[PDB]
Order: sequence, then C-alpha cells, then structure tokens
Amino acid sequence: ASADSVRAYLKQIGKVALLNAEEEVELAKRIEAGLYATQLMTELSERGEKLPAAQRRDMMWICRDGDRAKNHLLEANLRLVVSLAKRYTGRGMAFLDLIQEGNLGLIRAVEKFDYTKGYKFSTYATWWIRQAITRAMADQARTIRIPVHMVEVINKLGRIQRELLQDLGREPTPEELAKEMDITPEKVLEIQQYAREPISLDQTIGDEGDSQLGDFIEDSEAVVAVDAVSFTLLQDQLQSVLDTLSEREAGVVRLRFGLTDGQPRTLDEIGQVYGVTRERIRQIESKTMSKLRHPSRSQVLRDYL
Amino acid sequence: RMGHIELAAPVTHIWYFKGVPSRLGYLLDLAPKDLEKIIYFAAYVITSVD
Amino acid sequence: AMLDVNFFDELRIGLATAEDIRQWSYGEVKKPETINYRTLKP
Amino acid sequence: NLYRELVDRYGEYFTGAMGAESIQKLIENFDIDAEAESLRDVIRNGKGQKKLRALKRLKVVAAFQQSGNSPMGMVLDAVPVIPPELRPMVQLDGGRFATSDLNDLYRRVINRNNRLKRLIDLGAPEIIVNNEKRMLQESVDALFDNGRRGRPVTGPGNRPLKSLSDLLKGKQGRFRQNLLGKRVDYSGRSVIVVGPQL
Amino acid sequence: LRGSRLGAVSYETDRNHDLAPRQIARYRTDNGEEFEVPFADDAEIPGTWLCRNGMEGTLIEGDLPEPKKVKPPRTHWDMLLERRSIEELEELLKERLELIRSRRRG
Amino acid sequence: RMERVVRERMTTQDVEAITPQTLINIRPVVAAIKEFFGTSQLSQFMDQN
Repeated sequence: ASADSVRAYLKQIGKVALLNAEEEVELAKRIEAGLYATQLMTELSERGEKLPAAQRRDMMWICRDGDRAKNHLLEANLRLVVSLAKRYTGRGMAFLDLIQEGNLGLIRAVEKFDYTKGYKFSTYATWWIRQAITRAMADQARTIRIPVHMVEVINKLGRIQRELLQDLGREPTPEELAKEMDITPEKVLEIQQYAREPISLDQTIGDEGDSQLGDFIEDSEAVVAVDAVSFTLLQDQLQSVLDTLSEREAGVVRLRFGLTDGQPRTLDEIGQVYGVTRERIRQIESKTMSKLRHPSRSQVLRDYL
Repeated sequence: RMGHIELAAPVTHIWYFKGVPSRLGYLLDLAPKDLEKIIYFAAYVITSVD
Repeated sequence: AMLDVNFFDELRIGLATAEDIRQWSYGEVKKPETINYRTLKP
Repeated sequence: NLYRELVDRYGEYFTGAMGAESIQKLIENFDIDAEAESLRDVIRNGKGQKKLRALKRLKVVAAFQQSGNSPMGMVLDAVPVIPPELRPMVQLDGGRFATSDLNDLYRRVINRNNRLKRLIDLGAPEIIVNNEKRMLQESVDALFDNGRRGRPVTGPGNRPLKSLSDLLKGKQGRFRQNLLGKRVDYSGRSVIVVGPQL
Repeated sequence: LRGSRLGAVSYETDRNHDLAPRQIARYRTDNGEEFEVPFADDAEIPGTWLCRNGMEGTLIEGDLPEPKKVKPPRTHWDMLLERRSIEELEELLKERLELIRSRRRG
Repeated sequence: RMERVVRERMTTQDVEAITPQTLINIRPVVAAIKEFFGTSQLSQFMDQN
C-alpha cells in the first residue's frame, strides 16, 4: 500500500546529506553572490551592455549556482523542519499541512537572513519555522476564523484556567481568571464563549449509526404556512378598509406607510405630491387614524396583531 | 447557485481512477498500481520523442 | 434546470468538463473563510 | 537522477514531464480511434488472455468513443463548489455552531490550493512543490470520497468525515434513504380499539 | 434541539411588474469573456468589477481609469539589500567570478 | 494514562525539586470515571416505574 504520504515524504527528505557551519558559510556566500549577480544582470540588461561572452556566461553560471545552493540548503534543513513541527500535532491542523507551512517559514528564514553574524543556520531559522507553524495553526485551524491576537489571548486563558484548575484542584472562577490575567470577567467569559468548537451535524446521536443531529433541528426560520396566508388576508382586509377612506385619506395613509411601493413617504413628500403644507398632511393623518380607530373598521383588523 | 475554484495546477479524480476496475488504467493502458505512482508524483513520464 | 417543471423526461448522466464548470459557477471561492467571528456575517 | 542526466545532456529530441499536467497531455495525445481499431483487431484475431484484456479495454474505449466525451473529465481542472445551504452552518441556540463536515473538507482543499499557489510563485525546490501538488490531489480525492486511496481523513473523536460520496452511497446516501421514505404532514397515529358498531 | 441559520425570511408577493428599472452593464475580463451585471438606472456604474469568472474585469465601455498599481511585496532582494551593501556584495561577486573563470581557463 | 503522563513529566522535570504533588495528574482518572458513569452503554437510568 504505502498510502502513508507521511512516509512518502520522510523517505524522500532523508536523502540529501546534512550540512555544517562550514558548508553553511560557503552556501550562504554562494547564494548571496548569485542574488547580487542576477540583480546586476537585470540592471545591465536595461539600457545597458553588450556583455563579453565569458563574463556573461559565467555570471549566468553564478546566477544558476546561487539557486542550486539555495535549494541545497532547503533540502538540507527539511529534516529540521520536521523535527520542529512534530511537537504541534495531536490538535488542530494535520501533520503534513504543518510541514508545508513550516517549509514556508523556512523559505522566509533563509531569505531574510545573514551569515556575517556568525551563527549556525538552525539558531535563527528555528525561530522563523516555529513562528510560521504557529501562524498557520492560528489562522487556518478553526473553522470560524478567529484572528491571531484573539487566538493568543485564547491560549493564555486556556493555560491559566488549566494550570489554576490543577493548582486550585477546583476549576477557576471567572473573577479568579480575570484577576490573574488582569482582564475583566466579561472578557474571560467572551473568550471562553469563543473557544467553543462548532459541533458536527454529522454525529450518530443514536447508538446505531442511523440517527444524525441534522435530522432533529427545527429550522426556526421556515414559512409558518398559516402566517403567510394570514399576511395575505391582512393585506386584503386592510386594503378594503383603507378603500373605505376618502381619496385624500386613502392616499395619505398609503403613502405615509408605504403600502404602494414599499417606500415610506414622509410628510413633506406627501404634501409636495399633493401640493399642500405638511401641517395639513399631519392633520389629515391624525383625522384618518382616529377614524380607523373607530371599532367599525378596527375590530376587523385587531386579530392580525 | 454554485461556485468554482480555478486551480493553479491540474488534478485528477478518485472515482474514474482508483475505483475497481481503474477506468483510466484501461484508458491509457496502464495498470492501477503503476498509475498510483504517476498521479501522486512519484514517477516521471515521457510525453513524446523523435 | 434553474427553472423546473414536471415534464422531466430524461435524466442523462455524463462526466463534466471544466469548460462546463466555469460556466456553471456564479462566482469563485478563493478564501477558506466560513463566517466572521465577531459580527457573524459571511 | 538518470532523468536529470538524460535531460541536461539531451535537452532536445523529446519532452517529458511529471504529474497531472503530463497525463493531461497524455489524454491530449491519446487517439481513441486508432486504439479502438487496434483493440478490434486484437479481439478479432487475438486469443486467450490478450483477447479478453482487449475486450474489457475495448469496452471502456468504445464507451468513450460512442459518448464522444473525450476522457478529460478524469483530469479535474477548475473544481466546483456545492451551494452553501446544502452544507449548512446551523447555529444551535447557545452559540454552539454546527458544521456539516463538507465545510471542513472544502476548507482543507482550499487551504492547500492557496498554499500551492504561493509556493509556485516563490519557486520552491521541486520537493516542496511536488509534495504540495500531492497534497492537493490527496485532498480533492478525500472530498470526492473519504476512505478511498488510504486511511480515512478523520477529525474530532477520530470520526471519519462525510465526503460527498458518503452522501450518495451505501445505506445513508440519498440513494438508499429519504428517497425511500418521507415524513408527511397532515398525519397522525394512535392506539386502536375494536368497534363492533361501525 | 432548535437552531436556525442566522438570517431572516420575508413574506411579500414577488410582484414582477412594478420594480426599479435595471441597466445591464458589460465587464470584460482579462481573457475577454463578457459577464452581464444588471444595475439600476440612477446608479454610478463602476469602471472595474469582480466578474462571474472571478478575475477582475473592466467595463466594455472605454474608461481605462489608471491601473492603480500597488507597491510590490517585499522580495528576497529587499530582505538582503538592507543588511548588506552593494559594494560589499561586489567583492564576493568577484571572488565567485574569478573562481568560475579560473575553472573556465583551466 | 496517569502513569504515562507522570513518567513523561518526571523525565522532563529537574531532580531534587519535584514531588508527587507535581507529578500526579488527576485529570485522567476523573475523565475515565465520568465517561464511564455518564456516556456508557452499561450505566443505564434505573427504570423505576
């Protein structure tokens, strides 16, 4: 089978021989020389030079040799990436994705780099690789993406609550944790509420594998059937009652409450389209409302409310 | 309404390849285990020659 | 289809080409984000 | 290693590649017609095991020939995303969200595709790019079926996930379930008694 | 348990007659495919748009209102050039130059 | 499980400084007993009609 891509990868990365500070200095010098060489080739390419054949040929050799050295060092330290990444499994992301993100962090560490400080590569890279793995595990782990500042404070709360659970024996209280972390209890509660892991709708709530949670969740947003027909009836009854009003009255009501287009017109607009003052509109409004409050045309529409 | 994802590199199915019998395996005239080394990046392939 | 009837008279399966795919889609997802953590909007 | 020495001394005279793009080309340079005629010749004149192996191959090749479907459908370029509501993110009262486990698989594929794009832009060594292409392929395969081509992709409680196939296979797929029986409105039940008067 | 996708529902007749008139706008993608985008009449039509294909597409109408290019992502060259000076990489380049050309003349 | 954790921590912990209070983790025992009495096939509600 050999289906384990973990193995398909480890047996692959066990090939390239491991290097030392001596070869590291040589490699870094070659990489830097190549990057400088390609920078100058780009500079002299623009508006520039009909280069000598030997000079041009071997500076291209340097340009490619720098990439060879870069890739050689990357292959050399893949093993280091694995050794640093193994410790962040058992939770969240999967091992392979972590290895790839740690590889990205390693590209960053070798890129943004220096050797004149006279330090073995791992010292500096370890920091970057750890940072990259943590960055990935923070962003691309939880389904609902929670950003990294919130993630770090979540982890600090988790550590404090756990350690003080063991220290106290009893579970810490929200004020105990709020005082410890020098934050407020409502913030403690908010963070705890943000640590909740979305359960899966795919779970055998029954003992045998036939009953799923998704088959017992009333959707409290569906059409109530009776509510929709009731709204249609309300539309009809209200339309009739308003038609009992006079033309001016029916118009003012419909426009004032947007029964004709869904746009609620206000007093100034209504007075403008009727060519009167808004005080007159408000008076017609009050008169009409009082007329409708009369039980004759009121009790018909009471039930809908 | 549906979406799509523009992939940066091609990818192959799992139904017309691994499911017995390998429909692709017959199609290109290769055994299943042999192809399981070609479409999981563990063996080169020459595409043409003169 | 998008608009359906009860006159359905033939259900025809067949593998789909990517040319048919980028003409189905009404957009393209590119970010692995489900719903905002704070406002709970997509 | 041999391939490298062969290329950098014989860079002309041929093209050779690795992976899903090279097989895309293979299907591109596969002629169903000629192969089909050869298979007809074999099944017509061959014998024994060769004839039968041609038969089974002859089946699928003519199947593609008669469908005129150009097997490219096996190399899956741009990948379609199922509508959001069929994979609901219901919020059970109390803030506990409820995924559908197709969210998680889709997220995995999208993460790996994004990272692959990134690595391609950087120009990582062939090791990393090929590993990430392998992981894309693995996750697309997982989404279209979980439990095939290796151990199941699992999650909390080491429960295997629910790929699209596990929604359309076995006894819990639509094709062996609610497409058999449906709860109905305007219904009731009760215990029965005998009426010797009706 | 009772839950519902965070959202809302409306109960209003879908009148197909009295609406706000639309105005279909064309947005060419880089490959050149056209993707209709209905807009309202009194509506400032943007020059560019994210189309149905997913790549940025400009109006078929001639606007070309400046690319609005951004600063490039920090490159490996940027991360190297700060800690090290040009003339300082010069001597290393000449060391490699003499190395490889000594191989050449050999 | 407790023993596994205890010995791992003991190895990481420095000598001449530690004590069974600092070695024993009592989370596993509580977790096991809880997952037994609750959430188990063989711990059923007493049917008492």
